[PDB]
Amino acid sequence: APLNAARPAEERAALLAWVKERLHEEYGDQDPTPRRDPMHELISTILSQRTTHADEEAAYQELRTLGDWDAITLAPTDAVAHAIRRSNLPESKAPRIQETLRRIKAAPGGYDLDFLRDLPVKDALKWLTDLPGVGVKTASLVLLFNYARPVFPVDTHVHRVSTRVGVIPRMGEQAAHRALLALLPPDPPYLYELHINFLSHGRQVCTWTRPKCGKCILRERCDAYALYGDKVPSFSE
Ligand code: SF4
Ligand SMILES: [Mg+2]
Ligand SMILES: [Mg+2]
Repeated sequence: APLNAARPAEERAALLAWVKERLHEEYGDQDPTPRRDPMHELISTILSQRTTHADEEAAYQELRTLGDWDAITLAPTDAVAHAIRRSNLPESKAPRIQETLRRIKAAPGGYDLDFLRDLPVKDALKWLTDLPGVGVKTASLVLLFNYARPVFPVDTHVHRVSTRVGVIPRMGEQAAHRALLALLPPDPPYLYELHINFLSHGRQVCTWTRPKCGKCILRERCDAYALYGDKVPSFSE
């Protein structure tokens, strides 16, 4: 009996579409994501590096008390750093934010990313990942959620469930963005449902430590259960 992770890409894509159908029945069109507007999502991410959810939201809203975006680009970095002080090491985050805002204003349009809509996917991605503090996961999130482009953001929840099941072998999170997208159709609503359903399943069942495999709708095709049964270890390295 071969593990899922060693199976051909075509077999692993059939597996992932089965996974998506099962998660759709457990969770439907349920959405545990922030669903923010583009500028909010981008800046939030920068503030949300080595930082809890409650502290990032607090850091974002106090940031926005400095003024609108144009005011934050011009506010002295001392003021920006003190406002976001409840996030991860505000000294480093404050310049990345200012520079990101600066580079967005210079783009065609106001503090808005209307051009990412009708741009080649690879090019839209590369433009966001060139912004300081923005990685492929945040760029994929903004492109999928706000502009309905066919990209698939892979957060820790998505990465953990998909790896444990064996839809992909173990690899870095950035490499997993290309690997899973390669198994998926260019169908933005499909990708967004798949994403939010992974978040629900990772938060509720396939948890970082002690997953609840006995309540898991995927257990019968899960590599991790096949290997460890009731003793699936914490998602490591
Ligand atoms: S069987 Fe366990 S490890 Fe596998 S997907 Fe379900 S909860 Fe995660
Ligand atoms: Mg602009
Ligand atoms: Mg970057």
